[PDB]
Amino acid sequence: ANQFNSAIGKIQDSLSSTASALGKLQNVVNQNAQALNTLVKQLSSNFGAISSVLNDILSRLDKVEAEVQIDRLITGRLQSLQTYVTQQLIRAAEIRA
Amino acid sequence: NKCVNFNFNGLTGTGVLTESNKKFLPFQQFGRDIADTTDAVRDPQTLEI
Amino acid sequence: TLADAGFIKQYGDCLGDIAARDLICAQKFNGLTVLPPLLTDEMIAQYT
Amino acid sequence: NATRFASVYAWNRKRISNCVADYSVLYNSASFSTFKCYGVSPTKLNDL
Amino acid sequence: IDGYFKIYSKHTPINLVRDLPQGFSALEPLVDLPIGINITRFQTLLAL
Ligand SMILES: *[C@@H]1O[C@H](CO)[C@@H](O)[C@H](O)[C@H]1NC(C)=O
Ligand SMILES: *[C@@H]1O[C@H](CO)[C@@H](O)[C@H](O)[C@H]1NC(C)=O
Repeated sequence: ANQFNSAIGKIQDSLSSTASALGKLQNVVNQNAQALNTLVKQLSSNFGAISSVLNDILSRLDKVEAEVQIDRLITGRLQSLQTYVTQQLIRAAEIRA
Repeated sequence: NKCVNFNFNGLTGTGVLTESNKKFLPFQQFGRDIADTTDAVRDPQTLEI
Repeated sequence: TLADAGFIKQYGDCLGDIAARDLICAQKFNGLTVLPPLLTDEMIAQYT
Repeated sequence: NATRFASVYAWNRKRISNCVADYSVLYNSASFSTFKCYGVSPTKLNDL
Repeated sequence: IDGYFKIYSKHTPINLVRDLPQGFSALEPLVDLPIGINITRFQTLLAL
C-alpha cells in the first residue's frame, strides 16, 4: 500500500513538473494544426496566375482572359487539397494503429 | 452589419462590413489576415476603418 | 493545448479581435472546419 | 493630342494622378489600330 | 524602387552620451515621390 500510494504520488509530481510527458499527444495536435495552417498558406500562392486573389482576377479580366488564370488557381488549390487529404489519410492510419 | 457586395477602390468582394477598433496608422489603406485575405479597409471618402 | 474542439464559434468572438489573433477563424473563413468528437470530454471521463 | 511627340529613343513620361480616367473614351474611338493590354482587359478598365 | 523615392522616420528621446541605443523600434513612412533619376551619391546639410 505505501509503495503504491508513493508511486501514484510520483505520477502527479512527474506530470506536474515536466514539459515533455504528453509529447506523443501534443505532436498529433501540432501536426493537425500545421497541415491546416499550410493548407491556408497555400491559398496565397499565384501558381502562375496574375494574382493569388480570385476576385482580383475577376475584377481585372474579361470572361475569356480570366479562364486561363482561374484554371491555374483551380489546378494549384486542388493539388493542395489532394496533398492534404493524402497526408491526413496516411496519418489516419497511424492514429488507427 | 448586413451582407453586401462591396467594392472599395477595386478591392471587390462579399462580406458584412462592421466598425473597426484596429489602429491603422495614417499611411495605411488595407489590413490582412493570415490567409493573405483582406479583413479591414479605410473607406476612401470618410477615412474611418 | 488545443487548437479548438469544434465548439460554438458563433461570431460573438469570430467577429472582432480574436478573428485577427486566432488562426482558426482564418481557417473557418477559408472553408476549413473542425468538427466535435461524438463523445464529450465528460463522457470519456465517465467511461474511464 | 500633344502637337509634337518625342522620339522613341528619348521617350517622354507623364505622371497622371488625382484625376478620373475614362478609358471608354479612348476605347470607343475608332481612331486606333492598336489597343492591346497585358494585365487587365480594356472593358474592365472603367470598373477600377 | 522602380521610379519612386521614399522616406521612413522616427523620433525617440534617450540618455546616451555617444552611442546608438540597445532596444527596438520601427520607422513609419513619411513621404514618397516619383523622382525617377539615376542616383549614385549623397551628402548631408546643416547650419552654424
Ligand atoms: C468628399 O469627401 C470629403 C471627406 O473626405 C467630404 O467632406 C466632401 O464633402 C466630399 N466632397 C463633396 C463634393 O461633397
Ligand atoms: C548612373 O550614372 C553612372 C555615372 O555615369 C553610371 O556609372 C551608371 O551606370 C548609371 N546607371 C544608370 C541606371 O543609368
